Amino acid sequence: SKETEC
Amino acid sequence: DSYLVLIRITPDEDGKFGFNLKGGVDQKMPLVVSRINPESPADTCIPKLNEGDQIVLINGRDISEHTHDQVVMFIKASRESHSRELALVIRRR
Ligand code: NA
Ligand code: NA
Repeated sequence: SKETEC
Repeated sequence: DSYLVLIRITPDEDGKFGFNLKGGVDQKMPLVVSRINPESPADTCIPKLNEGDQIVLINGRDISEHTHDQVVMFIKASRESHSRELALVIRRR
């Protein structure tokens, strides 16, 4: 369950 | 009920816009802003990016069939950009 800082 | 917003953001000095993303076609979950870093470019542009915003376009690209990792790359590519600016069309309710 991916979560990426942008 | 729901409406589209065009959001335009320039990265900070570290290269970041100041938001987190979840979802993608691999994630079986639409692609959505999960976090706004307070006082970041994403929080301080007009109109501003909101947690829970659904991403529709990225620099005019329909991203509905792209993976999480692909979309992150699309986001990063817009620092190496022409206006070095990120343009998101989002949907908000
Ligand atoms: Na606003
Ligand atoms: Na766009």
